Amino acid sequence: GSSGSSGNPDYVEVDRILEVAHTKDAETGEEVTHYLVKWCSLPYEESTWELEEDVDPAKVKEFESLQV
Repeated sequence: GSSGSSGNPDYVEVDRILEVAHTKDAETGEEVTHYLVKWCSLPYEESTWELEEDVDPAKVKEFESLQV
């Protein structure tokens, strides 16, 4: 973490989860599940997929509830 410099190092303002993708690393063989973080605050064009880790677990539950 940053010692203390004006302006946050990142915006954790997630709106919702668009879609989830399951990828498999081609180095060791570990399952890598990616979660498309939907943060309106940021421009769509900048749509990224933060690893399940970075993506809070709670938010994951909500998304699931929607899809049976």
